[PDB]
Amino acid sequence: QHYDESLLSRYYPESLLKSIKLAQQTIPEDTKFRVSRNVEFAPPYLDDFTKIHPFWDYKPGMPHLHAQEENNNFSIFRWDQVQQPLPGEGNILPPGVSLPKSKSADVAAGLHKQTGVDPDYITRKLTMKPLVMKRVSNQTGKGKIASFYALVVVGDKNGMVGLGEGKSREEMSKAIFKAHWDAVRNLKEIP
Amino acid sequence: YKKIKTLDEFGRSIAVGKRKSSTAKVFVVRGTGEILVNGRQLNDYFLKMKDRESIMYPLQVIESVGKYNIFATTSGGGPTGQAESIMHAIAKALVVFNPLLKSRLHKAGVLTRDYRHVERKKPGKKKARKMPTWVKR
Amino acid sequence: TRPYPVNVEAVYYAPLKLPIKYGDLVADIQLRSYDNENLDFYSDFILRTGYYLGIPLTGPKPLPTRRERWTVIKSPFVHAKSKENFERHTHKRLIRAWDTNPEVLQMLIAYITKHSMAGVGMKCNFFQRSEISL
Amino acid sequence: GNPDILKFRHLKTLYPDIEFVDLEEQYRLSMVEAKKRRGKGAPKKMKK
Amino acid sequence: NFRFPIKTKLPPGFINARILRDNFKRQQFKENEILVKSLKFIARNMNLPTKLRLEAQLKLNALPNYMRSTQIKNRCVDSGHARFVLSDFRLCRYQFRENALKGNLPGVKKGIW
Amino acid sequence: KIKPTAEQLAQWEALKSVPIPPRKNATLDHITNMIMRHGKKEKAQTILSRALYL
Amino acid sequence: NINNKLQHLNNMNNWNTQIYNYNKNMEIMNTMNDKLINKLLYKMMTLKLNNMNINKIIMSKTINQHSLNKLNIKFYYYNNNNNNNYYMNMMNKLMNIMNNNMNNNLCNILSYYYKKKVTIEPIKLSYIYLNSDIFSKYISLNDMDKYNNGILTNYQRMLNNIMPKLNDHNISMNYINNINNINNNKYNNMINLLNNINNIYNNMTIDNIPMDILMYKYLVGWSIKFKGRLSNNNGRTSTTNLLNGTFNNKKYLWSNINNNYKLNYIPSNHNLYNNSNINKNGKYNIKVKLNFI
Amino acid sequence: SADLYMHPEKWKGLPPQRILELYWERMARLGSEYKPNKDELNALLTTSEYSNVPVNDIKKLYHRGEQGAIDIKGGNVNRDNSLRPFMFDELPSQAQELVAQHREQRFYNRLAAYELPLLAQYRQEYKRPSPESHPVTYRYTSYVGEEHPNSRKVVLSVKTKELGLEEKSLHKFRILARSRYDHTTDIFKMSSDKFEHASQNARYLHDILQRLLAESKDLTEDDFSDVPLDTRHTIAKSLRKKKRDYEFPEHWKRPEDAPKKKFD
RNA sequence: GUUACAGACUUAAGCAGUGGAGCAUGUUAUUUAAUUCGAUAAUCCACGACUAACCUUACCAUAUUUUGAAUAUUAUAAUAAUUAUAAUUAUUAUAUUACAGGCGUUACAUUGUUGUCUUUAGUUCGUGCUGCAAAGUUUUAGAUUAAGUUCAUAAACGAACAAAACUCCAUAUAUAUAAUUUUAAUUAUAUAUAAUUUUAUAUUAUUUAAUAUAAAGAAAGGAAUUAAGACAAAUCAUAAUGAUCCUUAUAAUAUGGGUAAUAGACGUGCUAUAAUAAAAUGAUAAUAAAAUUAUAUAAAAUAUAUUUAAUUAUAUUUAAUUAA
Repeated sequence: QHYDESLLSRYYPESLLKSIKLAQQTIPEDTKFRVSRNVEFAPPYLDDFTKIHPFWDYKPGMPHLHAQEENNNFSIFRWDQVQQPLPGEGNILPPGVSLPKSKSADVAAGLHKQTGVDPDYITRKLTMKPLVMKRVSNQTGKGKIASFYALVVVGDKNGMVGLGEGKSREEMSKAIFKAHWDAVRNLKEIP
Repeated sequence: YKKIKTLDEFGRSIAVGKRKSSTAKVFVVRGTGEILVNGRQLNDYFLKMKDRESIMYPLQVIESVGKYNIFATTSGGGPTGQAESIMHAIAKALVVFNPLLKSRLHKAGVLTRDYRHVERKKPGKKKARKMPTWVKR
Repeated sequence: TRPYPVNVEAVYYAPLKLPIKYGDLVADIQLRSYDNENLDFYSDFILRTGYYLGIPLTGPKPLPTRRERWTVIKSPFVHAKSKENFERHTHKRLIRAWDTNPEVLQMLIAYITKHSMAGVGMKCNFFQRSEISL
Repeated sequence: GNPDILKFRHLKTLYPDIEFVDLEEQYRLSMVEAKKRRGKGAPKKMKK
Repeated sequence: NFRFPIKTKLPPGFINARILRDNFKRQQFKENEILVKSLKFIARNMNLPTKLRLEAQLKLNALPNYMRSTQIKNRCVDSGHARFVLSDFRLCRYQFRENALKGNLPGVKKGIW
Repeated sequence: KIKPTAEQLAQWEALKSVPIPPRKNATLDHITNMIMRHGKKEKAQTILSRALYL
Repeated sequence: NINNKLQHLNNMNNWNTQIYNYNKNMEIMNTMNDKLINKLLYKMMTLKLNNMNINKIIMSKTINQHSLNKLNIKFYYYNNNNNNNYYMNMMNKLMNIMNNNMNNNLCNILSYYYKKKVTIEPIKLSYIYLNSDIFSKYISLNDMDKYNNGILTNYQRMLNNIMPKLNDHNISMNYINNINNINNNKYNNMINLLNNINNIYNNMTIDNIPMDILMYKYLVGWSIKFKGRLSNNNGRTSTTNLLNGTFNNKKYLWSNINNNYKLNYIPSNHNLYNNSNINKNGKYNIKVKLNFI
Repeated sequence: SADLYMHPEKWKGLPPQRILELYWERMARLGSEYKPNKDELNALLTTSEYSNVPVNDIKKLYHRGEQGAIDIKGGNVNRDNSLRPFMFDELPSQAQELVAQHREQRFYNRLAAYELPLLAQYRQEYKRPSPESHPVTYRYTSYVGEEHPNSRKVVLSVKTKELGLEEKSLHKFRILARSRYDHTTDIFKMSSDKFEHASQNARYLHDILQRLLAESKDLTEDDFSDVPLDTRHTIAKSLRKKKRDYEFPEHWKRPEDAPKKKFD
């Protein structure tokens, strides 16, 4: 299908045409692909690599194996920002995720997303004051296991109290967070 | 919603039966039943009668011992394993033969490769699963 | 629609080979790596390099692999009743160069080098012929 | 004994502007200083 | 002067007193190996007279210990260990496993076969 | 879709009958192998055979 | 039907030092220089700006890439507006001591060690959590006190609070579906011709394929353990693990792609390392493992 | 120009884009041989408007630099941000390696589309020397990037008949060649591994073969015809060789049994 | 000295052995100048050690060294030098100090990595719920698996490290490669598919599983992976490091010695005690895989031991090959 120089000059790069003259000169009329099987040498896609694509192709002026330049006439002065930022729009946002007392801030947010209680009330109009912070334990056969029972009373000093318990085997504060939860969850108006 | 095997220019069927480590290549042909294992007589090559009996067995399950000339060529392994690989190949080249009766051929099991091979030396036992002595007191 | 100017599609297609008019060998290319990937890949570029270099090359004849092995104890002290085996397969590929000329074959070797891969080693025994005395 | 390395430190006759830090050396010096402080350093060598 | 009779550079990478001793012997024997070979050929060629030969056998016995390779032991270049020392990686039954498993040794992993 | 010749069919019928033949004899084998020792099977089989010969 | 060369990692990458030498004994020497070289390069990650601060440039283990043609030792680097622009700072100057500085630079002196073409190629990163080894490093160097005793609740939380619990099952399904769609499109185009490459698979180009095919990319689940003398009041050990997300690729569970093992002992997707640092209490080892789908 | 950085005076009359990185070229190519210049600083003052950075701030970066940047910051510290929550767009280091392999493949495809066809051209018609008239083949050893000592080895393999010795001389050569000559192949093969450069080894083999030819083609001292040719080496070699001299019997070859060509 | 299951070499078989002899070993006890040090139920005992003549080596005797193996400081003088003996920098050379070192002790101060329960199927996490609470549920009435495997029921709903699976060897086929002189095409690989087998009938059971039968296929294994925890298990002698102890000696070197000592005791092997077993001999060389060979293998012959010859063991000379 060796085309004519004129049309070849109308669809491909310029000073890379002599190569295409030598391309049509040697290659024959073979139409049998007769591939060597799973060559995996050719790219998964195609459109002629005439144009260098950032990230997909190596940085044009960068020291990398196969630089094919020279250890002198490089062109990478300053190295702060990633040399190749992601292509296309930019985010790999797994389709389905949105670009992402403070302990209390979470305690509330979770319940807001769950129970419906208003976040602001929990973070600014309540006070969690721990009451009993012990360390119970269970005689598992895999070794005496310990834990952190915690009763953290949280209430708005206006007319709403709730006693919440809690428990963890990792950290006492972790159980306190859980306990803030069980209490903001169990708020009850005190006549 | 949502290759066929045939005989050669000389009209013979060749199959590579495989076992232990042998690749018994075997040329089976329609001439009167004589054997040649590895360029010499059958009794000269396989001294143990069992090996010979095993080799015969594919021709014995069919009533065709005496019908088919067999030219076996073995390599690798020992004698019994070689004989078994030869037998197998006969079943693989019989693939080209008795097409319908090949059902019985794969049945008797003459077309079932024997994975039965040599286990590796477990990085701790004397051989493979031969544990060395274990003490106590 | 814009087609695939030979060279372009040639990469997609299998490496084009050539004829051996007199069956006269000149060199060999036993590329060896501990990894099959670059080997077969680099090899294709070599097979390709030659077609354009007009040097009837053969196939990357797959010579056998070398299973170097070493067993050691898996602990820092005593505890030898338990051990581990380690291995380093050395892959090998042969690209014999057939009918050619004494000079051109320098390029294939020279050019194939200036764009080498990572982990692939090349050895090139050259088989020359002359008279029976100089 | 193939001789041809840049023993960590090495770096101060060629690249001058950059004020490098050898971390292991610094740690050792800090340990020595601590030993000196708490009376657990090391008696002097008889200069014989 | 220098701890070793003859001044020697220091082995790059891990340095150990036993490694220094072995390294010293390696450096000395490397140069003396030519002399070692010369004089031993002398002593062993019957085609010679006994005296010339003897003179030589004797000098050898006098040659310093560092002028020997039997004295050089294979020692892990990384951990300075002279036991279970594989020479393919010049390491040891542990630093190997460690480097091989960690991947420090390219093309060296586990024999899952 | 190629077909089985009568020659072939004959046998399929012919053979159909005759049971698959015995590849081994039980009593003998159990006994030949209850004599074998170190994978010394041939020496073992020779024994039974010759004894039985006499 | 085939693992795109882009998807599956190369066994070469599995080996930290990538080099093959028929002169085997010689190659042993080659690798030897590599690791020692790695150490020297490492020590050169320190910084100074007048008894002010030491901006440790975090570095990945030398991914030595030796290949006749030349040497391409490479490592990923990490560190902390209208100023950094008109004046290059340490890090950029480090890039300089590497290759940009004509002859007085590193790569140059480096050539006198491997008799070939030394080209250093560092790679910047924006997430100390992207490289398992680097992750352990930062945690083992910068943090220190922030955990020497307990794991500061928020510090621990911040650690547990990085990626949005990327749903591996959903991510796997979408990726698998994308691969099927691409294959089906090529199959249909091929059938359209089966009844020139232009039509051989039109609509497939540097757009719907080069990145949708990339697999390892989403830190699905990450586990970081502080093991060693990390308790001021407890001489004993204090191994504290921070298991997050899951450690399995569901693509392999139901797709042509099959899990491969780096060095045939650890799955390719599973990357893990521990930076052993000596605490005032005593030396410790912070093991960090990332699933990274 | 490439050396323009060495001339900060020539940086005058340059677009903000230009001087921009040329300032850097100076700072990238004179790690310690960097020389300050007013024209160099003046170039920074011209690039001040764009980038919206005060002429004083850029001049401060020219002098104090990092200290000047901290002064502009006012001592401001970078609130520890390293640990940033998953925000997508990040390129995983493993995925970066995959991209590098893809870019390497692109470069290889580029070579397949350029350095393969364009750089090369029509193959050169070989001379091709006939072996009967031109035997004495030479084998040379070479290792790329490897200093393997085997490279110094040279191998000369030539059939005794190819040399052209006549009966008496032909037999004498074989007697002189001994093990080196393989009678089964009728080829005389020898190797040289004694000198540093292989070139010296190649000349060595040439001289050895010439010597053998001279002695063999002159039975004045001894014809060696009485001497029986030694083949013990080849006998042991043949034992090592494993070939199949047995083929399917010709009488067993039955074409009538083989099916005839079947038309489609 | 508990009702019932299941698993594996756990036991019962079966085969080969140990305990009995001699030797080789590793060890205890003991001796000695020293017999370095470590492991000592299962998980110590041909274990750290893949090789102890010297070296290795750590130990003993005898002599000998003191900024020493570094790093950083203070000064004087020889060596390459960009220019042109006119500035200069490093190499160092002599020294000084904080120290450099320790196989010294603490694995009951740690890292790291292993051992055993362990191919065992368990152990958790978020939220939810029951009990005041420890805790329970999830982690299942009932079946089922090899498996917390899987179904149904169920205050649980999901998830995790494990299980399984992918993985590696291996097997069947198929494609590509090898100009069939690197020849083994009966192969070697790179790839692709394949099975954790399926289809059908008949008994049973209760909507559909098991047992037999056939029929389709080549259909069959091994390895790796040994979770959490516990044993304060083993390692401070692979390395590394805290703490603590010495710097004219617990640090470094040379020579010789020792690790090889032996009343007894143990463990593991080897070789044994002869005929359902041992030795010569078998050149048209009956028949293999895996592995090695630029810190080299070393073929043919050639000489001797020896009279023929062969075999066996050495010596002479190195052919070829740096590896299908």
